[PDB]
Amino acid sequence: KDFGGFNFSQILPDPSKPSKRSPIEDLLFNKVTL
Amino acid sequence: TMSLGAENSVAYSNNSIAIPTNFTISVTTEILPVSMTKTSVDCTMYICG
Repeated sequence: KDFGGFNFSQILPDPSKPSKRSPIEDLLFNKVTL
Repeated sequence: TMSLGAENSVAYSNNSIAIPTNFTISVTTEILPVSMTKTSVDCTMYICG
């Protein structure tokens, strides 16, 4: 991830967790309770 | 289980660009309904006649 200094780590999916979601998508699923 | 499409990991480098050489003119189509039939039902003949 050499994008010239830009850090899309909060939006790109996280492989070191299950369901393969980004940090922000994780908090979007944990903050909406069915 | 459905495939969501082909996998196309594209060759991002920090100093390489891809530029088109040729083009295609493509005509696609798109269909939109704009109107209904103008039915009209009287109650009195329907319910009673």
